[PDB]
Parts: sequence; C-alpha cells; structure tokens
Amino acid sequence: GATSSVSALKRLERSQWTDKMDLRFGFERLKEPGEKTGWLINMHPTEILDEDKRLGSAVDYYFIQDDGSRFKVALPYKPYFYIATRKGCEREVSSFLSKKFQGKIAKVETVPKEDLDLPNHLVGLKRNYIRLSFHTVEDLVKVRKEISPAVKKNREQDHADQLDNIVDMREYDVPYHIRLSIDLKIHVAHWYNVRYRGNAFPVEITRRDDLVERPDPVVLAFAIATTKLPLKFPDAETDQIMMISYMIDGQGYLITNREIVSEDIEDFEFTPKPEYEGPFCVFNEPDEAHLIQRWFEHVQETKPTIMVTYNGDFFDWPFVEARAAVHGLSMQQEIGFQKDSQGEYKAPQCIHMDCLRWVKRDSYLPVGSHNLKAAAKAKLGYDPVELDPEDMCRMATEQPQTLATYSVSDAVATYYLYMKYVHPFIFALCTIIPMEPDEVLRKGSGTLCEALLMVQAFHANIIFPNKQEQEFNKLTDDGHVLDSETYVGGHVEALESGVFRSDIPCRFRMNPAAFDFLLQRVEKTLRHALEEEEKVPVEQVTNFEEVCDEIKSKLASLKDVPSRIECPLIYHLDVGAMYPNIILTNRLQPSAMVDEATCAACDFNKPGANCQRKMAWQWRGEFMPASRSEYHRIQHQLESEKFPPLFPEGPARAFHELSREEQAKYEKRRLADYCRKAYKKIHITKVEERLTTICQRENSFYVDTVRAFRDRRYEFKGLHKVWKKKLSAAVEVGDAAEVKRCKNMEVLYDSLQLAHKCILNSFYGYVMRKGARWYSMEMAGIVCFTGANIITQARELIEQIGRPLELDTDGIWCVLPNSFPENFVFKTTNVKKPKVTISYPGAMLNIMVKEGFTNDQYQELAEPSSLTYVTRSENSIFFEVDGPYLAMILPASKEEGKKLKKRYAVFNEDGSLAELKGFEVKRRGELQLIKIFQSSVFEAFLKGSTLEEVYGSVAKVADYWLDVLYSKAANMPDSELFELISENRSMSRKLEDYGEQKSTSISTAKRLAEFLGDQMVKDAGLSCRYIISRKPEGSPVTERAIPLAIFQAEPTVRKHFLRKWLKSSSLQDFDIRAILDWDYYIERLGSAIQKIITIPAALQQVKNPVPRVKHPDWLHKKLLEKNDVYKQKKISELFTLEGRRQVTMA
Amino acid sequence: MFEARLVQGSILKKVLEALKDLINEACWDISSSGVNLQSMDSSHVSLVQLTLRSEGFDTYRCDRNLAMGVNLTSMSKILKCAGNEDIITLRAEDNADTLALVFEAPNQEKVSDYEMKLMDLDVEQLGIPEQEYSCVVKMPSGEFARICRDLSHIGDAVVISCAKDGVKFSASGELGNGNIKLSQTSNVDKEEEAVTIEMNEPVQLTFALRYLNFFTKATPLSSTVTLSMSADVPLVVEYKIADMGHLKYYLAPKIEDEEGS
Amino acid sequence: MFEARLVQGSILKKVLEALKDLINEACWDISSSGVNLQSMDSSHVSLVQLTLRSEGFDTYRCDRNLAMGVNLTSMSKILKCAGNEDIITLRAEDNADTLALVFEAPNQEKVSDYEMKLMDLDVEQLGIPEQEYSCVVKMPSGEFARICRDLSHIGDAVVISCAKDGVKFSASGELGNGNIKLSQTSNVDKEEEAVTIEMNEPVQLTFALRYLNFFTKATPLSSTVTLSMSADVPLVVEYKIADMGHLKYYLAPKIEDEEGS
Amino acid sequence: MFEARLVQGSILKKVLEALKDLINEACWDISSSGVNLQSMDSSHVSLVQLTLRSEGFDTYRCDRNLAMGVNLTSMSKILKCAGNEDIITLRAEDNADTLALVFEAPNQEKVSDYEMKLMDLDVEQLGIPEQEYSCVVKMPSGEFARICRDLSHIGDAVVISCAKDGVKFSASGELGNGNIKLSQTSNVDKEEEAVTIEMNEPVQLTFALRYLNFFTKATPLSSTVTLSMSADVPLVVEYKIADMGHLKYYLAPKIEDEEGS
DNA sequence: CAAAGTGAAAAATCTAAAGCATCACCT
DNA sequence: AGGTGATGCTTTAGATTTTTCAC
Ligand SMILES: Cc1cn([C@H]2C[C@H](O)[C@@H](COP(=O)(O)OP(=O)(O)OP(=O)(O)O)O2)c(=O)[nH]c1=O
Ligand code: SF4
Ligand SMILES: [Mg+2]
Repeated sequence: GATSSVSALKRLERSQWTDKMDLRFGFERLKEPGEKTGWLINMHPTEILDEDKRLGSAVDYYFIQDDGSRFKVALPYKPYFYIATRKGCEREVSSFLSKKFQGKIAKVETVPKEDLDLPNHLVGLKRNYIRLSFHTVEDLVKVRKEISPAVKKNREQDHADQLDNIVDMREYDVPYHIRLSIDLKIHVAHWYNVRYRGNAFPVEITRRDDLVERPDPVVLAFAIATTKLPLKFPDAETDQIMMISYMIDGQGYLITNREIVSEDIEDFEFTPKPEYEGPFCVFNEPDEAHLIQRWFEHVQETKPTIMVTYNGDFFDWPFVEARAAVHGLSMQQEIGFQKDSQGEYKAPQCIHMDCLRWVKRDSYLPVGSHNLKAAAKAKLGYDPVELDPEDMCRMATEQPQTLATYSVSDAVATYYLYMKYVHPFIFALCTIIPMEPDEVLRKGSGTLCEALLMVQAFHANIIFPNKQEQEFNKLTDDGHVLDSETYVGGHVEALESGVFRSDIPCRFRMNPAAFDFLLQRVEKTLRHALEEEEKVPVEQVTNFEEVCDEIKSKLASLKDVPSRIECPLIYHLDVGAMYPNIILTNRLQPSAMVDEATCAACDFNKPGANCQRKMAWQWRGEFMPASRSEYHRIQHQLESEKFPPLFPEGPARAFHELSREEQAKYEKRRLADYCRKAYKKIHITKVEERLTTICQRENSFYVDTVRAFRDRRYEFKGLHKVWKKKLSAAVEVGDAAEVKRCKNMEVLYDSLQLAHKCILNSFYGYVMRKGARWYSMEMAGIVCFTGANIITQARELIEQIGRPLELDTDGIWCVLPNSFPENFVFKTTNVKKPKVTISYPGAMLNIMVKEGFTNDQYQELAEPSSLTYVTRSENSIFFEVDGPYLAMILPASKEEGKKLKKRYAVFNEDGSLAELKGFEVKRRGELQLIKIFQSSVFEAFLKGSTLEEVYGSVAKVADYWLDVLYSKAANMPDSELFELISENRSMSRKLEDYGEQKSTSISTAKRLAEFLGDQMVKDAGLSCRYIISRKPEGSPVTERAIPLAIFQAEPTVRKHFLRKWLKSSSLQDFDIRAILDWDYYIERLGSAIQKIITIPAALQQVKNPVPRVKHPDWLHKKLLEKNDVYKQKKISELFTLEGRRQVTMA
Repeated sequence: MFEARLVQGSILKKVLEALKDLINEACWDISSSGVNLQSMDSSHVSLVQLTLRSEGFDTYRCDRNLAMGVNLTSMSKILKCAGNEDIITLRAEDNADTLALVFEAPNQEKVSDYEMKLMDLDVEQLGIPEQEYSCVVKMPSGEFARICRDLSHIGDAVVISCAKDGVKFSASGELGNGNIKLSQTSNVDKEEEAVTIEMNEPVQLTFALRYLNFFTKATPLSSTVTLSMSADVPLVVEYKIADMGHLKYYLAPKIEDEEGS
Repeated sequence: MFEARLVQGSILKKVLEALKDLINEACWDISSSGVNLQSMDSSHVSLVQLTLRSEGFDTYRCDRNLAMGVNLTSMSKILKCAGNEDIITLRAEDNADTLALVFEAPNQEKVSDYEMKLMDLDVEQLGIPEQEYSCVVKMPSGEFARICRDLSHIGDAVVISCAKDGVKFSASGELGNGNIKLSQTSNVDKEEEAVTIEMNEPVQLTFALRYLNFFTKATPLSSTVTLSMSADVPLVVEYKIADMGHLKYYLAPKIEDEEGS
Repeated sequence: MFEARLVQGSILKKVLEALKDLINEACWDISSSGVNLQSMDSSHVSLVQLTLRSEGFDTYRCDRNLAMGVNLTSMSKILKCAGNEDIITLRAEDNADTLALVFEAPNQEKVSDYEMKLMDLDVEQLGIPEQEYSCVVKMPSGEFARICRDLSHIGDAVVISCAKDGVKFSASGELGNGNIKLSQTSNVDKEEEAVTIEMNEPVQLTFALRYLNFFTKATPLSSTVTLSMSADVPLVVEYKIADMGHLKYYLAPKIEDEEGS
C-alpha cells in the first residue's frame, strides 16, 4: 500500500538517477525515432516506466558507434521462470495464480520444452511447462520468496487445490540479465541495428554480421599508491592517497598530491617494449580533495566505457570510496560506483575488470605468480625492475621520483595486460557467453560453462535442469555414513628415478615379440598416421613404400640384438585435450549418464541396440565405522536434547527447528567422537568398481557445446602451431625483423589456448560442483578411468620397447632407443601439402588407440525429426609427440615402495628449461632455500658425459649450498639472509575459523595479532611469513613459529616480543641466527637433497653424490647387503625341495 | 577329529610367541607320531620345524591326517588370552573350517572357549635330510637369547666360530665389533646350567642375526638349547621342550662366494 | 565453608584415575545427605554417578548445598601427585576461585596443599531412577579387567549373557569367535575371589568394548564389582567402597533396530 | 695401556641410562686418580659432573689422562649388553682406535669382548669454583620420582622458596598454583627417609620442570638426592652412588625479568 | 549468495600400538 | 637372589589438515 508506493517511488528515483548518470557520461537515450548502428558493450538490469504507468525492468543496452558516439537503449522485457505441473490440468492452476497476483504478474502461457531426465524422451515426447512473467526483478524476487516454501513442501511430500498441484518451479535462480541475453541472442562484442519507433512500439534489435572489426572503446587503467602506518594492512582511516596513474587508449595521465609529496613531479616516458607505450603528461594539483576532484572531472571528460585496475573489489575502490565518504563527495553520486551485495563494485554506466579475476581463473598461472608484478613476466614478457624493495621504499618514500615510477608501473601493466590478453579473450568469450564483461570476468569457470550450456540448451529448446543442493549425511548401501564421496581420478606413477640424458647410453631390455608384431603393424601405423592426422594425404602419397621399407629395415635390423646399451630418445607422448576428446569420442554427457531402469523405460531397447556404452569407473567412499543403528540412536538422543538458542536470551531450539546444515554439523562431530572412542578409527576408505551405461541416442547439446569450444580452442591452437612452425623456420638462420613478432604472437596464442582450455576442462569439472544443473556422479569418474586405461595401455606398449618414466594422467614420459624410427617426411603430389612430417612412436600409440579405444557406438542424428540415427567411428584421441628432449630428471622418495609423483624436470635440446613441474620453486611461498636449490641444481644435470660426472656436478651445487647453510655468514649479508630463510604461507580462511587448531601459520597469525592488533587477522587471505625458532627447546614447531615482522621494529618495542614466545625473559641477543633452528633447516635441505640426488643415485647405482647428507636406514641396509662379499642363500637352494604342496580348507 | 590336551599350558603360549615374530603364515600337520609343523618365511631364509610327540600330552586322540594352514600372526592373540598354568584343549574337526581352543582354570571354574576360522595356504614342503654335524653345542637358552639380543645391537651378520678353546659368537657393525667366547664347564653337575661341546672339525659360518633374534623367543620354553652346525649345512636351533617334544630352527648361512675364481 | 578430611587418601586418586579418561568435565554436588557427582562423557553415551558419603570422612562440616564446576582431567593429573597412603583434606569457600586439597604424610614429613583454577560452566542435574535390576553379579575387579582386555584383542562388541549356568562374555571379529564362561562358584566361599549372582530372568545384551575398557580403570577401587544389567536399561558398573558409597558407570546397550520390526 | 675392572656392573649401566637422553656425545676424561667427566648439554644449558675414584675398582691401571670421544647412545646400546651383576672390564691400548669393553659373568663361564669404535675430537673446559650454598635439602630419591614428574604435569615454571620451617616448591601453570612443602620432621629419624634441610639463608629461585624431570632418571642409581642452592648461584642436584661416586648437575638459574628493567 | 574436478607432495600435529624398565606375593 | 601379572616413559607407525602444485 503506502509502503509499496514509496518503494516504487524509490525505484523510480533509482531509475532517473541511473539515466542522469548515463546522460552525464555520454550514453544518450534513443528518444529520437530512427535507425542506429551500435556495438554492444554494457548491459545492466534497471527499471523503466512505460506508457501504461507500470514500473518494469529493462536491461539498458549500451552501444558504441564507429565515430566514437555512444548511446543507451533500455529494452523492456518481462522477467520469468518456469513452473511444472503434475498432469494436463494447466488452465486451472494458471487461473488460480492469475487471480491472486493480478497486480504483480503480466501474462501466463503454456510452454512446450524438452527435458533430459524424462523416460522415453527421444521418441518425440516433450513436457509442457508454464511461463509466469512478472514486471520487475524485485517482483521476481518477492514472488520467488513467497512461493519457494511450496517448492520444499511439495518436494518433501511423496506418497486451494489448484495451488498444490505444482511440482517444481524451474529457472528461478537465473538472473534477468542472463535471461535477456539468452532469449534474444543479444551478446556483447557484436554489431547491432537499434530501431526505435516511439514509446508505444518496443525497441527492435537485429544482429549485424557484415561488420566484423572491433571499435576502440575508452579504456581506463587506474591504480593508486597510498602511504600508511609502517607494515600494516590497508585501511583508509589513517591518511590519504598519494597518486593515481590512469591511461586513456594508450595515453597515460597522472595526478599527484603536492602538500605531502615533496618534489614537484615532472614528465617522463615509459618504454618497457615497443608494443607497450605510454605518452604521459602529469598534473600537480595541491590538495587531496582536489586530487579526487581532478580524477572526477577527467573521468567525466574522457567518459570511459571500460575501466580496469588491480584488486578493485578488495583494495583500491574501498580505499577511494572511504576517502570520498570522508571528504563528502559521494562516489555513487559522482561516477556510479557503489559496493554491491557481493563486495564487487558495479557502476550502471561502465565496465569494471579486475585483472586478478582473469589471472586467478583463466591464466593457468601458479598462485605464487598471481599478482600483477609476476603475471607481467608470464604474459607481457617483461619485468618491472625498478629498485630495491627495502631501502628506497620503506623509509625513503618521501622521494616523489621513485613514487611516480612505481605509480606509472602499476598502470601500464594492467592497461596492456587488458588490451593484449584480457580484452580480446574476454570479449571473444562474451560473444558466446550471455553475460556482461564484469560477470564474465568475475564468475567461476563452472558458471561460465553453465552459461554456455544454457545458451546451447535454449537453442536446442531444452529446459534448464534444476540447481541441485549438497545432500548432508549420505548413506552407504550397508548403512555407513559417508564423510566424502569421490571417484578414483587419474593414474599417476613415477616408474624410474634419475637423470636420463639422450647423450649418455642407457640399457634397454626389449623383448623381440614387440618388434615381431611391430613388423606387421608398420603398414597400419603409417596408413593411420597419414589418414587420420592430416585428411588431405589420404592416398596421394607418392613414396608410400619408399620410406616404409626403410622403416621396416630400421625396425628389424636391430631386432637381432634386443638387449643393448645405447643412447635414448626422451619422448613425451602427450594427448591433446584427453578429457574433452574422451567426452567427444564416447558422447559422455551428464544427461547421457543412464542406468538400467531408465534404459528399460526407453522404447529403443532393441536386442541389437548399438546404443549403450558400458565404460567403467572406480567409486571411492570414506565412511564412519559406526553403523546405521548407532546413527539412529545418536539421532534420537540428539532429538531428545535441547539446543541453545540462536537469539540472545531467546527461546530454546528443538531438533525440528534447526536447519539441516546445523544438524549435520552437530551430528558429524558427535558421531566422530563416538567413532574415535568406540572403533579406533573415524574414516574407512573403500574403493569400489562400478560400470554404468551412456545413452548414445540422447540430445547432443553437451557434446555440441564441448565440440564448439574445442574447435575454438583448436583454431587458436592451430594458429599457435603454425606460428611455432614459423619460429622453427626462422630459427637456425640469421636474425630478422619478424622473429620477435613470431615469438610474441605464439606466446599470445599459447595464452589464448590455455585460457580456452580452462573453460574446456571446466566442462569436465562442471559435473562435480555443488549447485550444478548438470551434476553427475558417474561421468567424471568414467572419463578419469578411461584416461587411466589409455595411459596404462600406453605404458604396457612402451615397456616392451623402452622404459616409461613418468606416467601422469596426461601421457607417457619415456625413453626409446636411438635406432627406433623417428620423425620422417612424407612427400605428396598435392600443392597444398607437398611434405607431411610424421613421427613413428605417436603413430604406433595412435594405432593402439584406434584398435582398442575407438568407439563404434556413436549414434548421431544426421537429420533431426526423422530417427536417422547413423553410427560412426570417430576417435579424435591423438597422442601428440613433443620433440626428443635433452634430458629428464626424476626424484625419488625417502621410504620403501614409494616414489614422488607429479614432479620432474625436462630440458629442451638447446639447454633451456622445457618443463619444471610439481616443484616448490613455482609454489607460493615455501622455503626460498628450497626454491633456490631446486632452481639452481638442475642446470648442472646437463653437465657430464656419464651418470657419475653428472651426479658429481649436481653434488657440487648441493654441497656448495649445504656449506652455505652450515657455515652461514662467512661473507653473506644479513639482508639477503633475512630474505633467504623466509617462508611465506597464506590461509584461505579467517583466524577465528582456525580456533583450537595448531599449525605454524595459525600460530604466527596469532603472534601477529597479539603483536599489532587483530585487524590483520579479521580478514581472509592473510600472508604470514615466518621462521621456526629453537630457543624454547623441547617445544614443537607450532609453538616456535615466529613472524619476521619483529626483527624490523625498534629495540624498545621488539625486546618484549623477543622474550615472550622464546620462553626466555633473560635473553639479550638480537641476531636472528641465534633464534633460528639450524637443525630444522639442515633437515629440510637434507630431505630436499635426498629426494633430488642421493636416493635416485642409489637407484641408478651411484655410490653417494653428497657425503654430508646421510641415507635412510633401508637404503643403507640395501647398500650394505650389496657391498659385502657374503651372500644370503636359501633353504630351497641348500636342502632339496620335496615339492610344492597345496593345503586347502578342511 | 584332532583333540589335544596339555596340562602345562605355558609351553604352547611360548611356542606361539616364538612363531609369531618370524612366520606370518605357517602350515601344521597331524600324524600318529604326534603334531608336527614345517614351514618357511617370506624371504626363504629360515625353515621352521616343531614336533610334539603323542605320548607327551596328557591325553591324545588321533583319527586321520589333516593339514592345517593356520595364520600364526593371529593365533597368539586368540591364545594370548590364556594363563600359563591353565589346561589347554585344542579341537580340530575333520571337515570343518573351525579350530576350537578351550582353556580350563585349575579351579575348574573359568572356562574360555574360542573358535578360529581356517583358510587355504600354498607352502613348499621341504624334506629334512639327516646330516652328521661337525659341531654340537648344548647351551642354556637364557644365555643364547642374551647372546643374540646383545649382539643384535652391533650388527646383522653373526659369525659362529667354534675352535678348540671354545665357541665364539662374533658380530660386526658401524659402531664396532663384538665377539663373545664361551668355555666348557668342568665342575658343573646341573644339566640346565652346564654347557657341553662336541667336535669333529672347527667350523666357521656366518648367519643373519635378525633371524637369530626371531629364533630366541622360545627362551623360557626350555632351559637348554642345542645348536648343531656343519660346513655348507644350515644351523639347527633345537629347543628340547622337556619330554613334550622339540622345536627346530633351520638357518641358511652366508658363505663367501669366490667371484674372482 | 568447606572442610573435609579422609585418612585413606588413595581412594580419591583411584576414582579420579578411573574418571580421567572417560569424562572431561563434571559437577561436584554437595549435600548433607550425600555428595553427588553426575557427569557425561564427550560422546554423550555414558553417564557417571560417583557418590561419597558424608560420614565416611573423618571431619566433615558443610553449611549449605553447593555446586562446583570442575574438569576431571586436570583434577586427576593434580591428584596423582599424592601417594598411596597419605591423608587427604579438602577445603573450599562458598564461591571461591580455587579448590584446596591438601595431602599430608602419615609421619607428617610431606604436607602438600594444591590450589587449582576452577572453570565456571552450566551445572546440569538429571535425576536418574535407581530402578530394580534383573541380574546382579558380585565378581572380582581384576577378573573383569582380564575379561575386557582379553576380549578386546578378538572383537569390538561384547555379547554378555547370564543364566542359571552362570555368566558368559562372548565376542566376534576378524580373528574368530570366543567366549568366557563363569559358573556359580557355590563350591567355595571366599571373601575376594567369589563370583556370586542373583537373577530373576536370564537376559543378554550387547555392549561397546572400548567403553568397558574405560570403565575398568576402577580396578583398585575394590575387589568386588557389581555389574547390574536388565532389558532396555543401561548397564551399571557399581564399585562399592567401604563406608564411602559407590561409583556407577552407566552404558547404553546396543538395542539395535530389529529386522522384523 | 690402560685397564679397569668393576665387580659392580649395574653402576655403569644406570649411569648410562640416566645420561643418554641428556647428552648425545661427550668426551670421557679418565685420569689416574679415577673417572672424571664434565659434560655440556646438547642445548647448551646444563653441565653434568661425574667423579668416580679408583677405590671401588677391582684393579685400576691408568698412566695418562686420555680423552675418549664415546657416543652415549652407542655406548648405552653396548653397555646394555653388560649384566646387572656381571664384571665389567674396559681396556685401551696405546694405538687402539677402538674401546675394548669386556664383560665377565659372575660364574666365570663367559668372556664378552666388545670393541666399540671411537672418533677423536677436542673441546675446552672451564671448571667451577667452590661457593657457600645456603639451602641443602637431603631427601629420598624415590619420592622425588613422585614429586618432580607429578609437579611437571601441572606446571613448567616452578619456584623454590626456602625457610627455617622447610622448603616449598611452588608450581605455577595453566592448572593452578601447586605447592608442596617438606619440613625436617625428625620424629622417626630413619636412615634413608631423612628429610634434612641445612638452612642458612632464604632464597627464591625459579626453574623449569621438563629439565628437572631430565635429571631425575637417576633414581635407581642412588638412594637419596641432596640438592644445594644459594642467592643467584646455579643449582647443584647431587646423587650418591653407594660409596663409588657422586653425580652432579649444574642448572643455570632462571630469573623472572621485570618489565620495568 | 556464488562456488570446475581429483592426485599428490610437504610438513606438522594427533593419536595409539608396542618395546622396555620397575612393583602386588613365596623360599 | 630366583618365579607371574600390571604400570608408566620413549619410539615409531600411520591418520588427519592445509596450501598449492600437478593432471
Ligand atoms: C590443467 C587442467 C587439466 N585438467 C584435465 C583435463 C585435461 O584433458 C587433462 C590434461 O590437460 P593438459 O594436458 O594440461 O591440457 P589438455 O590435455 O587439455 O590440452 P594440451 O595437452 O594440448 O595442452 O587434465 C583439468 O580437469 N583441469 C585443469 O585445470
Ligand atoms: S541407451 Fe538405448 S535403451 Fe537406453 S535410453 Fe538410450 S536409446 Fe533407450
Ligand atoms: Mg595433454
């Protein structure tokens, strides 16, 4: 009534303020009738008033024209969801819902759609749902909250008559923004014609395809640098912002303070690369209010329609907004920027892109290289090398020269990272993903995959399956309560350990039967690698046998000597997108994951039905040892007991008033305590083998979506491949003017295919996230077990020729003989492809794949609505061969029967680093001693013509660093000592969520809290860097974890903190070396050396490279058993065996 | 069916405690002469024989021959629940997979009955030849357990060398070496205390000390132990369990292989 | 005001060592009729009643009914400092922040007063009924501790059955099926090694074996333990102390869901 | 050329069992007058002093004070092989890199020759002067085995206040304030249970109790422990090894430093 | 309200199962 | 000084947690 009228008045005030904000920043409404051409940049759900005096929402589409003019069009659409209905009675429920929501819905129509979960849904059977269209988004939220308890009640019921017949409302969590992008195909980064013919006629939009080029939008890259209290977390209540540096379309503008900044800042030029240029011109306004005012006027003058920064949702925009609220001028009322409900700040008039929301998701970078200062190295190919981080920064910050250098640095990098990697990739995403660039950059990869599948399902006219919820306290078939339900994923084994160079000869133990069957397989291998790899030389090859006879001669000439010492060929037989290609080979959809009852419900369960693929997977479940009777007993006793009230001094809560999350959190702890007190154990791990079918007749929207995204990724990968071949052509000849062009272009395409790879692998990951429309227990496990089978059969094939070394769920790292055939060139009379290069090991692996892993159940509808379900045999799972590498180094474990998996170092042929995977160098923080050791010790692994000399060089590097770690500070200064032994650790959670839990990071966070305030620990993502002390001897590692922020302050405010946690109030030394645990750091470096060098040397039959590091006791026992001349005999050898008898049951 | 009745129930516990630590899965047998077992370890280094004669038991009931593949890693946990001085009754059926163990208190009141499931086993049976040992030493078992547990802290290679002066148990290791000499008794009349030696030729063999530690968990089984050895012949560790039976431990030696020649 | 004194001061040490492992916190309930303890374990399936009589103390003087918040792990590891024969005296104020307990030697050579910090928690009192029991068994403590520690090796759930033949403790598991049988012991009449039963109905239940292992840390409390068990009533492990009341452990039996229900 | 003989074999065994967990490696400085041993801790807090003269040795023959770098864990492994009453003979030659630890049985039926390996190292000593210690507390070690490891269960940092009435060790910890008090109490003046306090001046001194638990492993070595302390002087806990020797420990005193200083 | 999986190293703490050094009676 | 069972002090074997790489 009166409160609803003032809510509509507030919403109309919101809309008029939004249009005034739009008109200030360009973006005129289309009041004049006519036709205009625009490039869509922005969308937001705002409210509008039509001619019927009704307040409805309208997504305000923003366009940029070719001349630079921009305009805003609010297309009015009515938000909706879909509702289900039990039977054909659809008019009465529609009338009942229309006659009591007469001022809050718009129109009701019955909608035919196809759902994946229906039995017999492939004969041409559809389920008819109901549209309910409202007026506003707030109308949608209020009606959804009003009718949403009926969802839970009608779901729980399983055994006003026109109100209770509804089964389940569908597509209610879908945003109105996302919905309007999906419905009328209005995607960002496309060209459109906008026609307005008055307020009575709705505005019409049409796609325009004859224009393909992109315009140049105004892109702002601002980043601030603020002084603060020394070594504190960023808070805006202490002082103000010194400098903001911001670029306008490759032209940077900087505004500085003058009342605190000493030097009047002059102008300079930044040249990191010829590609990245900023023609700066600086302003020198005197006051901080005038700083923000100059920023407001320059943003209003330039009218930026894309605005990028470093950590805008976390540091920058809260700081400037708190400063603006202090100084009086409102950030919202000036530029549209207010904090929204998720902590992200969204203008109605602009685009916000945090580069971390692209780096942390799509860049495939280590988290230790997630900031801008290290993502510049990994993307732009340049390093900001400015100054020392201590002396010229922490106390010499009065120097405005250095301050402006850093300010320009934090702006050029974000601007050019956007323009080069985030702008084209994110708008190429936005062309297909139905979201604005803020949402595309900010949502998860699973949400991006859900959006892409949502477009494909709406294009196929498929209703969107409901967002599932995480079930609590899942039950095993016997009755145990499941802690976690998992599948067995990829198969990782490290088979060998040691350095395998291609210049040192190594022993091969191939059986002759492998070469005997390869001799007859040669013709098939070259025919398959000439047909399926490149389609053009199908039968046009001239010298088809003139190389094949040489191949057979080379393969059979050294078959006569199977056991042979020879130099190896380090070959990476890698599959290209094995998870998407297994999906694309087997038609693996989460909709297609089908069981026996649902196949029996289908009408196409023929006796010769070639429509079920019965691939298997390995289920895995950890469950409590307590049984179902104990679970019922503890549930009853928890139901009897009264819970404490939620409200302060409120009514007591029973069992049926608490939520399911609270009940599960109570029951988990109260059952785990009973399990530890009554069963000796809490988690029993069980691995189960199970197999389910895949319906090959089903709708292929998931397969089409992953095929379209894999074709996009493979278009970018083919561009990467042809530019890599261009770089290989431009190498080994003199330097030209296009070598750097080829290198940067191949780096850009490698980044592009990695960024598309993240979404493509998140297609596999999407079926295993909470709140997924297309969740599947079986599908991801099936794809992992199929990849495991592929790689273990490749290991079985390789182990009969050479030695497989590192099995991951990628491919085989192996060594093959030098006399094995290799990359040979095949000539062809076709002008398009005169020469085709084909490698032999990938060819025989691809023939193994074609013989066993091919799919003859590939029912694909050639013509829809005709049941012409033809069957093909597409493999597309190819083993791409990486080149013959120089060396491969693998580490070994410190215990018997175990090996370090997912960890190796591979070098390219020119001595360069090809791969360094799994190590602690790339990991965030860790010990910098470990990082320095593992980054410097592998360059010596290429030095030496034999294993003993190679291990001696590696031992020289290791001993040198051990001599440093023992006789520290011979000439080695305290500053690099301090920055050498630091260990950085970061927490995902808050310190108050780490209560009653002991860890080194938790203890040093508590130490930092009781050192300088709790406001360091009230926020998540705390980076604590520390050392492990030793002065309270006998105390554990957690009680001796001590931060490094106490050896920087004054003695009067550091001696108390030195004497508190060292349990020594009488101590006097201020040196860090007395506090440091020498034995702990010796043991850490010794364990690293044992894993890298000494234990693999013992496995490759070298005595000991590093005599300072001892061996484990089992390895010492094996070495002493091998060294001595005495031997173990057997009773079976000494006394004559009577015979092996069998003793059976009685 | 197999029925056994043993008054002094301590010996059976020590027999099993001597067989827990060395054999994970052994094979048992019943004949008319008594209960005998013969099985090896997982590394095929030591053969183990225990023969308990029929008339030594309190009463013996033998019907046929049964081969029993009981796990000895679980037998002295269902048998560890016995006192030493209680009577032990063993029942094994002809065609059932249950082995019944009953313990009776001397007060004839506390009766503990248990059943143990049986399973198949594939163990090589090895024939024992009769060999004339060049050396025989008859030593108290506490001294031999002490000697192997004391030399176990030195190394794993044990050199058993007997010459005309006496018997040497020699071991060497990373912390040094230890060789311990035992001399013949001359004025000792007790059978359980005196040590006697029989010689044909001085022997010099080398064994594994961990297996000698695993052998000597039969220490209060008998107050004496007989060790007989010969060149290129496995050493025997004979524990004479009163008149009840005997327990033999066969140990494969270490001789030097002439790799140069 | 609180003042108490007992010469035989080891009884408090024994009951606190028995209550250390099971219950973490407790509430000391004070009255002229009797001093009550009523605590629940952390898994909330075991209930504890420890009653100490007022007249059993040598000197006792309390003016009103008081409540005390105490964790028994700290109280047990602070009571273990006393010997086996020292005289205990307990002291407190009405609402003090400390509990004063003093140990004095019989020869007055070691007077030791301990002050510990109490913790104020919610004091919950649940009046349980002393329901009449179908079966009681007065049997020694060490024999029951032996029964629990022997059945713990073979299984994890004890099927306790009693009838006219006596009492029976059965188990099952991965090793096998075992049972311990005890008769009426009516032939002899001993003051400590006697197992006397009283039955109105032969009733059998199943219990948790590790909970029985936590219960039988009260072995040095007395040489006679009264197990009380009836159908759908918790088992009462009553330890009767001479003129100091009793300590009862209550364990919920596993009345499992019947397949025919 | 250096030899020594002891009929008492338990003294060296107990002095190695009480010293292995404190010092890993120490140098034995055996002189002509007897066995002297100063030993710094691995964490560089304490000094341990041993003084074993030649009056209790069977035969003593020393020429030069040699320093032998015996590793304590290895020697405690090897001195474990000695018997409780067995005769221990240690022998060192002029050019012997090894140490010949020879054990003789009391029946003279065995010779047990152990060669333990030695490595050479050089350290420096500073000695300790003689002071006047105010408070000397002679007290039975078997009760210190119940006092120290039970006071360390409730608190680490404990203080020692001394007076004419007696000595009080006050345990401050998370559990509370733990006071034990011991007086003279010469009513029954027993020979070994004689709590005698030689009192000169009242001193309050603070100490740690994991560390004071680490000297109290030598309670079977001696019969009574005397400890002497004074104003800001390091504590000397002493033990009396029969009439053979004495075992002293030097604990540097812990001072609670004030914030205002 | 939004949030892609699993495998694995690396270390750090938390438990319990053994190994092994002393006590409750009888000549 | 020798014979049985507890009873407590180290030692080691896994179990569990948490970042942050691999795939
Ligand atoms: C990197 C990554 C891989 N995977 C899975 C999917 C991949 O098929 C498999 C191996 O991926 P990768 O070998 O790293 O990449 P790719 O196989 O998809 O393509 P290419 O080899 O040409 O670079 O691991 C994920 O599920 N998530 C991920 O983040
Ligand atoms: S797999 Fe075959 S039988 Fe099963 S649902 Fe699909 S078409 Fe029907
Ligand atoms: Mg791959």
